[PDB]
Amino acid sequence: SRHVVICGWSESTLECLRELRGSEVFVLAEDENVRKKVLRSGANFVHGDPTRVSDLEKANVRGARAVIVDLESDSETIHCILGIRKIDESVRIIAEAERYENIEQLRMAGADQVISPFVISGRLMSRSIDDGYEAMFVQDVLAEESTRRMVEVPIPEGSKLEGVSVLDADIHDVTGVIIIGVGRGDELIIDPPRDYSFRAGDIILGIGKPEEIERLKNYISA
Amino acid sequence: SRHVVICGWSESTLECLRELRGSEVFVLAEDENVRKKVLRSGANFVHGDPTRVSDLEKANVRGARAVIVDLESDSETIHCILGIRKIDESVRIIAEAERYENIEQLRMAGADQVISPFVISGRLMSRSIDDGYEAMFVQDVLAEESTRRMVEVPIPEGSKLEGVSVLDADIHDVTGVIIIGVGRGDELIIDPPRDYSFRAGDIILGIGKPEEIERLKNYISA
Amino acid sequence: SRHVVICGWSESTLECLRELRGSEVFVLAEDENVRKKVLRSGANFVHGDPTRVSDLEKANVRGARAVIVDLESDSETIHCILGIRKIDESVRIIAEAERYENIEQLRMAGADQVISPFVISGRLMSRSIDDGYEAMFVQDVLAEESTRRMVEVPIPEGSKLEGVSVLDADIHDVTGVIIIGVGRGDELIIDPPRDYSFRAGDIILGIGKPEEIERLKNYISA
Amino acid sequence: SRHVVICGWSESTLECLRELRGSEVFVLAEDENVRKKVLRSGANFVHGDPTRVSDLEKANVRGARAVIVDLESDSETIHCILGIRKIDESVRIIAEAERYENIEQLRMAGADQVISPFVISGRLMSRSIDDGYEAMFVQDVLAEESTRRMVEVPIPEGSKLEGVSVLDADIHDVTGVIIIGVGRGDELIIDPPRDYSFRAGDIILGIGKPEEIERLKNYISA
Amino acid sequence: SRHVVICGWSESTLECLRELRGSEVFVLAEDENVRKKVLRSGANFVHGDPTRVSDLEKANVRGARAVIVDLESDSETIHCILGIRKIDESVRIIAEAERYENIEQLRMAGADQVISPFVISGRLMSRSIDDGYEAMFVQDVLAEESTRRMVEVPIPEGSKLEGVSVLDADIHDVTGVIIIGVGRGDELIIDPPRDYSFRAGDIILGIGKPEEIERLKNYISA
Amino acid sequence: SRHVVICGWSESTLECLRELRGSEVFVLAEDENVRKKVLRSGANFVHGDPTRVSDLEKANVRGARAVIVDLESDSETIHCILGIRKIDESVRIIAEAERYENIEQLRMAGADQVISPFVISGRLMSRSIDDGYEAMFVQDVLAEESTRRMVEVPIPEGSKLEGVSVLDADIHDVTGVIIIGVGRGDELIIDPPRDYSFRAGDIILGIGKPEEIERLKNYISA
Amino acid sequence: SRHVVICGWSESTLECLRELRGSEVFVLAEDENVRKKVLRSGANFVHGDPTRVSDLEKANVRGARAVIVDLESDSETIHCILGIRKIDESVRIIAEAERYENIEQLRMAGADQVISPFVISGRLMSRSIDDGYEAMFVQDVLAEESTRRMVEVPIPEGSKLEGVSVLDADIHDVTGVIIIGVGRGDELIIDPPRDYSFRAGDIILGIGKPEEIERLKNYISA
Amino acid sequence: SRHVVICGWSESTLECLRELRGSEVFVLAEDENVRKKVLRSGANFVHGDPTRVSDLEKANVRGARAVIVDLESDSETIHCILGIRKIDESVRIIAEAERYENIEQLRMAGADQVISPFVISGRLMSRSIDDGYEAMFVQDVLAEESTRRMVEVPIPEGSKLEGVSVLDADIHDVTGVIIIGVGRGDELIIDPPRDYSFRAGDIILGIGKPEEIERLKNYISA
Ligand SMILES: [Ca+2]
Ligand SMILES: [Ca+2]
Ligand SMILES: [Ca+2]
Ligand SMILES: [Ca+2]
Ligand SMILES: [Ca+2]
Ligand SMILES: [Ca+2]
Ligand SMILES: [Ca+2]
Ligand SMILES: [Ca+2]
Ligand SMILES: [Ca+2]
Ligand SMILES: [Ca+2]
Ligand SMILES: [Ca+2]
Ligand SMILES: [Ca+2]
Ligand SMILES: [Ca+2]
Ligand SMILES: [Ca+2]
Ligand SMILES: [Ca+2]
Ligand SMILES: [Ca+2]
Ligand SMILES: [Ca+2]
Ligand SMILES: [Ca+2]
Ligand SMILES: [Ca+2]
Ligand SMILES: [Ca+2]
Ligand SMILES: [Ca+2]
Ligand SMILES: [Ca+2]
Ligand SMILES: [Ca+2]
Ligand SMILES: [Ca+2]
Repeated sequence: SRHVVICGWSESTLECLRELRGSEVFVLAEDENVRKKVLRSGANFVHGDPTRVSDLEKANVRGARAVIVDLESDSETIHCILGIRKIDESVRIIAEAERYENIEQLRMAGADQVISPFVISGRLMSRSIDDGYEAMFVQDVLAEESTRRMVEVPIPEGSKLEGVSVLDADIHDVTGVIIIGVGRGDELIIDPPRDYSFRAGDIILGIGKPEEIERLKNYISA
Repeated sequence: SRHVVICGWSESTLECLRELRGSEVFVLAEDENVRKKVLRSGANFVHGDPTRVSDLEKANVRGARAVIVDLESDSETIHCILGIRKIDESVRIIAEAERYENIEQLRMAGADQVISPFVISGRLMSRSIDDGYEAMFVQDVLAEESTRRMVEVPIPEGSKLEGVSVLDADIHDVTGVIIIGVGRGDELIIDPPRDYSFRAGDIILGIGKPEEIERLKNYISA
Repeated sequence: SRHVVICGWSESTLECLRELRGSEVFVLAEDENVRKKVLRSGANFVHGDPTRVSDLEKANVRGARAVIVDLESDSETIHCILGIRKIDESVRIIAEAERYENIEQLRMAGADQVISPFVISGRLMSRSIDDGYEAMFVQDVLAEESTRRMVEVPIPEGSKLEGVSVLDADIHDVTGVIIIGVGRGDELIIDPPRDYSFRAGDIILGIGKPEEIERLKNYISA
Repeated sequence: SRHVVICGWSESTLECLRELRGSEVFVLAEDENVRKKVLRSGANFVHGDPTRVSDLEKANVRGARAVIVDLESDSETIHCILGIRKIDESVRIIAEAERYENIEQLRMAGADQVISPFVISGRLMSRSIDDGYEAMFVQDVLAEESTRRMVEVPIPEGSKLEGVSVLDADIHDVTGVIIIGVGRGDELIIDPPRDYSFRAGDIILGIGKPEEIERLKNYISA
Repeated sequence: SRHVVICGWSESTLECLRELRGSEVFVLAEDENVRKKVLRSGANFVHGDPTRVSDLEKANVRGARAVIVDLESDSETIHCILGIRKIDESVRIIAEAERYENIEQLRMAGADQVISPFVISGRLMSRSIDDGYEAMFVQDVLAEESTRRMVEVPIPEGSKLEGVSVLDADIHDVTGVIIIGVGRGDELIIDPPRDYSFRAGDIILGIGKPEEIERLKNYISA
Repeated sequence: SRHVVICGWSESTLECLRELRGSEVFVLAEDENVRKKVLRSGANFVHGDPTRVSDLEKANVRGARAVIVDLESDSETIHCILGIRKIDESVRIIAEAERYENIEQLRMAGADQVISPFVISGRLMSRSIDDGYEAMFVQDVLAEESTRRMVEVPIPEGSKLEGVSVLDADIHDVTGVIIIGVGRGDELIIDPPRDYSFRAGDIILGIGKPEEIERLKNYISA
Repeated sequence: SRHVVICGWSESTLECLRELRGSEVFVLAEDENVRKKVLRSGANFVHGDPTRVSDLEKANVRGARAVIVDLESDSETIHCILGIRKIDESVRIIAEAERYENIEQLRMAGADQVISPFVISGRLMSRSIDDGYEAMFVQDVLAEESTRRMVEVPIPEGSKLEGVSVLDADIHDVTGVIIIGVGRGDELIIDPPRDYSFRAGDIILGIGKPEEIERLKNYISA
Repeated sequence: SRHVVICGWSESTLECLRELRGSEVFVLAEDENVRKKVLRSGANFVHGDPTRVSDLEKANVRGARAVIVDLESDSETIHCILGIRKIDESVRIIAEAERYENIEQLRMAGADQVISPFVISGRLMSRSIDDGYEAMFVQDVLAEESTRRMVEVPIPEGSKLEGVSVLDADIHDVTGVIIIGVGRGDELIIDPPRDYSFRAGDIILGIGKPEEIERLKNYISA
């Protein structure tokens, strides 16, 4: 597919570059001494300032399919998002929020999805006082080393499940995939009710072993 | 319950102190210029160095029920964890990893739950290039304002589900919650197979509306 | 009159606080080492982070008649303007642009007047290679010590100059005030054409000696 | 004509190098990582220390027609001005003042014109509290995009205007330009009184449309 | 035997590398400007970070017979000890403590022996106020130049000394060595009482002339 | 007794001030940020530069019974010893060597006892590769908490052991004190030969339990 | 006489303040921790910044008879010299040059005597490789404790040497001093030729015992 | 001749290296980034620590004809002088004193000549208050650009002046050289008395023009 631009170099973008092996990744950062670690991670390095529109352009923000923005502070992230939305109004921007108060300003500035690692970490630290099964669940289903994988299985056009409710479908009973939520557009319904009718173009968010994912994919086929 | 000691002050401890309303919190940090934001958040401030054992015994580590260690570096976090393990060996420690490679070191040092926010943030960044329902699910089920709540419902002794298999139970059709994992002790089995059988002391990790949570709590009772 | 809030401490805010003798000024800055030099100039100091919304609500942004934003970078200035515009949708914001590319973004964020000192400095530097009369003019008319003064005289409702053109009024021969512009709302017409007709509510931007300014104010009266 | 030397690199010199396109410009600065920016702005780069006389002689200060000094502080600017005056006592130096109190010392060191941007910025931010017509006037007549330009015409020898007063000449009623100042040598008389008689050699500072500029040039001919 | 790894470089490791001549020594340190000193002291140099598990595995920690950790602080030393214990749980670690209070935490992290030089230095400087015979004793029996050496002999299996008390054995009157301690495993009994019976496996710590050392070795034979 | 002067503040001087409870200690150091930690240990602080002779005369070097010199480098230690020896030619100086090459220069400059902690640390590091009984012995006998104590017992004038050899005296069987050396003046004979005869004025350096030390003091009395 | 102001504090100002006993000295420096050593040396301390004009007028630059400028860098020295020349244009400035190339800049800035100690020290170092009588002469004639004194004996009006040539005078055989130079105004003629003739106002620079100085003062009198 | 070793890099050694052009000069310093300026000054660079005896030796201190020692502080200079006197007891050491109190310790440590630039500068600054002819004299006769040169002219064996007094010689009357002093061994007599008898092996210290130096050299010949 098309290339991916990463604005800023930190630990979040380091793990994102670890899971994005194979694709074309350009890294735009100010430090000249991070070129060796960007190239050892298998990505191209572009020396520049990510808040400038000229240097933003140099990294080919127009032709990218997603831009990942993680700079030093929230103000620089909002400024870089405003620059990218000045250049291209249709590209996908994924941003990282350091404070909880700035998620609304990051969404109004033009980010297509805002991720808050300190809010997630604070909620997991507050929830792991009694016993930490939520943090174990999150950190184990995000890893590509366990047996159960959380995948998005799209509903094709003309499928066998067009218009059927969740109760009559029985996806967990046949396929063995735990259906934790179903998504439409930019919205997600976690634990969907029983009178929810499936529509064409939906995204099923599920957890299961890979042969269960194959049986689910063969079950919802055209 | 007892009180909670927090070593270090950051954004993660801000969100943890937000969701810790109703308890007694002692914050131990070296900066004196965080006393105003600690005392506004409903916590006591104890000035000292968290890596030092006398300043740890100032903050009542012994009578605590959990200690949260979020310091600046992983070296300081390991040093503070060993300082806590000097004083009380059986207290619960929830640590935070800055880098991914130090998770095994933080577990060998004595932490009971290691929460790495940047690995979670990078994995939610790279899984949102196409569509971001996974990041929305993760950030939605942890917030205590939405409709669906991720809870831990323990199976009591003398239950009607003791020895009953999960295929014989079929909890989602009767009660309406999604049994996404069953844990006992330190281990968590995500998406358990149908030949798993419950016992007394197992913890059920599930997602549902609070009416469904009350139906599940009344379903597993004697 | 109401008070003025100044975000950030720099040289521009120092000169602005010099020319603001008589008013009530609140200064919101992050450094505590500037408390003496803020208090020496006749302004009350408010310690806080100006890009944070709570520290903006500390300094009474709502009851202010103008907010002067001049922080260390353009990203922080855009973030502070967004934070003020979250609070008061109708307050007047005067901002300072560090780059020429950011003037339109500081205006889209919500500033009413964006003043770029580096662009004016570069354009007065390049216009001084032969003979610097432009820089001498600009730096002489703004100083409140010289003989000629650049003022704004509004046209009262019911003035004798209603409907009169700038050719038929002949302001320079009667009063002595050099008419370099006529303003209406957020628009200024420098060197207005002779067919431009005056209306009540207009602002006349002119240069003249103070006796000539008083003769102009007596001339355009009802 | 000859070349222009620029000692230092900042936003002021960047906008000055924007306005000085087509000419031959040498930029002398310490950082070698600005060479690509100096070349992309159309200027030759000379690596060295601006306060040192050897690197000043490397950058061809002797044959220059103007040197523009904009360094990090006022001590380095004064040191550079004294070095240039050691090399060439007759070249023109345009200096930039960081602080307001160092202007007379920069003039004593040898600068032919001192442009203080933060003083202008503070005075415009102070005058823009009520309504900002002064900042609009300055940033509109300096920007080479709008219709009215602030230009200078010299009075040639034996002109029709030699020895006539401004009340007898009546420049604005015939030509259409607004006479804001007329200056001789290194002085400037803003808003000259009616008894001021013109002499050959004076430079007329005016504002008008370009057709009025050509009419003014055709009127003041010999 | 095998090789010896040294993590860090200081005066302690320099004198240790002086005493460890003839063996095979790898030195792992961050500065690349110590390579000539490591090679001139007769040891191979490995460039890298001692707290990182990758650079620890680069320096052959697995096949080592002892690793000596002497880093800049106690946090880095504890981090390095935990990294080595992640690689090899059975190798011997000799650590150095900077501060006195971190000794038990360095022992908890995994060090087989902690040598605190500044505690010994402070106690010798405190004991040397009246007359300094203790510092003379320590710095004379450790220095391999004087006549009396502090050596260890092991008691072989089935010896003539197996099961006899020290009052019955009378080592100093026959052999001429001064028995200052006899230790088993990881303990040491300095000045053992008369009812202490020897057993096969104990190590006898003594001070004497080398002819007395050979007489002691010939006396305790099987 | 008189007072003790300590030049420089470090870890060695901190432990020396720990073991000096009861005496009058003056600490001469250059940093003012150590005043609390000097005063907390029971020592009066004197701010000054220890390598300067006037600040040495401030802290009453002449009336002191010992001066402990431990500065940041060996050059400053040699300079401080020269400055003290300018003032008092007969005071006792205890110095700390950072390098092995500088012990003879610190002794030629005028120190009475030079204690090198890094050489002892390196020699105990290299003697712990197999089994560390030497380091355990050295760090156990110097601590004033353990069971056995390394003491100095002087021979009074007119003692019963005058003229008696170390073989005929038989100190270990009568008293229990392990005789590891006999000192006379600035000389120590570790493991003295059996033909060595005692004289009045000798110092016996021994190890033993405190009851055995009192039995030795009763045995060698007149 | 009048008072002397000293800008900056270093070792040169220490020796200058030692030889300035009997006068009134005001020391102006930014550090507050030099007040004790300034007040011990018989001088007044004025806290302030020597490059600032208000802190210069605090230290009474106007009524002074000489100002000594020895700051940290040559940029700061030039800035302070121009600050002094703002206030009193005719006062005597004795400056100090850190580097050799800034001597012409320090003279152009307004200093009346520039003293470069490192050029003198390097020239006395390189002229002492064979034998060092030149360094001994330079360091001996400046010390006011030796036998021979370098003085300035002015020739009064109405003298017996007015118009008399130096060959006709032959001052060394009559009075005993060595006439090593005769200066008038700013110029100094070292080793004058025999056709030089004296005038009224010439200063004789000579070396001799104070008896010979009194004989020279009585020889040139009327 | 033989080579010259310079310990440390500063401005004094820079001017010393400027006047020592042609000879073999080795520069021993710790900074690795001064190699380019040492090589551009025409001298060989040796990377090392000048206070270490091993690195001192590497620079071939034994075969040198003079060592010039100018380090950061006086303690390092005394330490390097003690190291050089440990290596070679006959080489010539020229040292630089930063404080006046340490000249005696630098001479006792083994320096053959000690130069104090701050004492010279303080005495010249104190002597230049009235008018600065002493500083002009010193700084002009040390320079190799004026007409008068201060040279050392040795007295040969069997000369015409063996045994003659200063009065009968009349060196200034014949040769024109001002004889300011005569030196023997390590002593200098400035302004020698009239009954001083010349001896073979003396050094005459004189000022004059070069043809006067030639006439003096021909006058005192064998
Ligand atoms: Ca981040
Ligand atoms: Ca839980
Ligand atoms: Ca399943
Ligand atoms: Ca953190
Ligand atoms: Ca996805
Ligand atoms: Ca449900
Ligand atoms: Ca600004
Ligand atoms: Ca112009
Ligand atoms: Ca007028
Ligand atoms: Ca600038
Ligand atoms: Ca206005
Ligand atoms: Ca016009
Ligand atoms: Ca160490
Ligand atoms: Ca003792
Ligand atoms: Ca023996
Ligand atoms: Ca030390
Ligand atoms: Ca051993
Ligand atoms: Ca015993
Ligand atoms: Ca200086
Ligand atoms: Ca010489
Ligand atoms: Ca004489
Ligand atoms: Ca020096
Ligand atoms: Ca004088
Ligand atoms: Ca002559």
